[PDB]
Amino acid sequence: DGMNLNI
Amino acid sequence: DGMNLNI
Amino acid sequence: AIYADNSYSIGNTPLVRLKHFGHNGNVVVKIEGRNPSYSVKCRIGANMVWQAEKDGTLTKGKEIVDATSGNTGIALAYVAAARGYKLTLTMPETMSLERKRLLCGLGVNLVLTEGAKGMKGAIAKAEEIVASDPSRYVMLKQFENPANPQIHRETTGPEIWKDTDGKVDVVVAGVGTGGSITGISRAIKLDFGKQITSVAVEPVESPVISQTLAGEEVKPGPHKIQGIGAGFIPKNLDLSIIDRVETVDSDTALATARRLMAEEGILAGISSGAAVAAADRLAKLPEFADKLIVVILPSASERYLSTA
Amino acid sequence: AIYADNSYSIGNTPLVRLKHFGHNGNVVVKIEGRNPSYSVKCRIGANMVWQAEKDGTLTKGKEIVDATSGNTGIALAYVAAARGYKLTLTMPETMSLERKRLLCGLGVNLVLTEGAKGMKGAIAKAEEIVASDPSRYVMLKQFENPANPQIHRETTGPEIWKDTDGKVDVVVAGVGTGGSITGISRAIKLDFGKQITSVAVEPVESPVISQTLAGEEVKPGPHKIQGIGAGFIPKNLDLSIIDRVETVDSDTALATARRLMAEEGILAGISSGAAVAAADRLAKLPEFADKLIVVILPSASERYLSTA
Ligand SMILES: [Cl-]
Ligand SMILES: [Cl-]
Repeated sequence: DGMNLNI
Repeated sequence: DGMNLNI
Repeated sequence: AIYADNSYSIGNTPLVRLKHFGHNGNVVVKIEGRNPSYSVKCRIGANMVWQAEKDGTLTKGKEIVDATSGNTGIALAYVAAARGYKLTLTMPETMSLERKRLLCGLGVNLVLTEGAKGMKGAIAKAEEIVASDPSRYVMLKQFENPANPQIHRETTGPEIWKDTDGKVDVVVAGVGTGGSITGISRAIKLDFGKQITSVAVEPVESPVISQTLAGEEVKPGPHKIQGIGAGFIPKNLDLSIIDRVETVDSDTALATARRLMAEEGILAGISSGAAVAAADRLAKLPEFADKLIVVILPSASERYLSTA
Repeated sequence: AIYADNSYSIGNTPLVRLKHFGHNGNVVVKIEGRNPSYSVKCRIGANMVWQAEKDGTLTKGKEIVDATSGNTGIALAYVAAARGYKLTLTMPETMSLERKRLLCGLGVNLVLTEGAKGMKGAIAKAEEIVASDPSRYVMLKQFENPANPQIHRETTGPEIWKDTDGKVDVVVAGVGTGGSITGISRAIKLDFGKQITSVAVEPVESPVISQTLAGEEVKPGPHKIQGIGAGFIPKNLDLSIIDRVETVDSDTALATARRLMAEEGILAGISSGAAVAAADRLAKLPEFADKLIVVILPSASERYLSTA
């Protein structure tokens, strides 16, 4: 659920 | 009070 | 090839050929979003500040006024910050928090006006601080300032000439101040000497230019084509270099902007949709079949609400 | 000098010298907002699509997948629309209406995932449609795709070399995929042969690169520097060409972005504030006194919420 993975 | 004057 | 500040970085914006508009690719767009501040107004924004400096109506100690919280407000704000001037912008209290925060993010001394008043609650207000110290405040007036079309004549227009190898036949542009079509038109017809066709675009809802040209009664009205359709003849629109006037409604403009995004991959503002729609109309006339038509896309989506 | 579509219009983005940062103007920024789609990811977005075509893993009839609804999601969306491909983007249902409407404005077939799930509720989802027809869907994977740094090596890096007349000493860039610093670094050190200093930037909060390099335990954490700090070593970050690693916290990043707008007149995103802050730190070391430092500003404000 990695938020800062949505680059 | 011309709205479309705010360009 | 490094710029001394963000103001010097204006222009050299790209020409893209449209695929789902015009005929055999005759409709080419100029992308004015590719500027600092992200609007066509970056150009004038720089040069009206440059000019007032050059002729010495602007100096360290003078602070700038206007009531535009549109693209010219953002243009001036960026340039003021780049170049050490503090800016005050008039603007009714009726405005959006996000422009109120875009500008307060840019260091504008925003001067909330009146939601009983609009752009008179603004225009007249700005003047009053211009009044309360006319050696302090200085107001640039994009609608009548020659440094407005001058920049277009010296950058926007030539870039088109050069990109197209002097092939451009037609130029299509929506009118707010008129500076784009005026400067562009003077560059190409006067400095280069090619007899192209200059098309101003205006809303069908507020079609004051056509009405003037036809010797009819001037009758402005509301529309949604933000950035154009002021409701009068700007002193910056040179009616003389204007060959043609096309009208466009808000829905079509609005739909043409959605199409640009979704079909062309081009992040067009609402005015950009207006200008394309009118270029397409010409583009599909056998009379402009073999003619290279260049369209100004003044602004980028994302600044917008064409997203219903 | 006309582009066949919006994808071909990437790059030649400008270099502006900073006035309230560094020392005697040694800190120069590259403005990546001046692209179609308005992010650094426009470049890779074009070329990953170009590449998959060139090697024939993409064709009329194949539809593209990924779960990035960040700058690479917008990049791919614009390119897909320009070039006739339909795009599906995975994305948890937790996302913002305005990106949900930016992308649905761009013609993305958005696939709302799970707010019990995040980027696993996405990453794993995209795969499943890739699974349910692996001759239909094709997924580009920006974190490991060579066409990612390749574009930087062939455009971003050379443009810097050329603009600076091979004067550039240092290059500073935040790391998401790593493709920028990797491509840029390979261009300048390998294709040109100048031994510059490559500084990766990462959040102090999630400092996985430094932790790796120091042979410590890798410990990712939350931050607000949107676009960087993935929480792992991307296969697109060539750890080999990386000379230095600077960490930056969310507040400073955030404050440096506000300063850029308000002091420099430069419409910086949050990642852009991170990269500057770290460049400034180096810039004020006598060891980098006489050194020209170039910083990547990946994105523009307005896409953002650095406006509290
Ligand atoms: Cl003249
Ligand atoms: Cl290599």
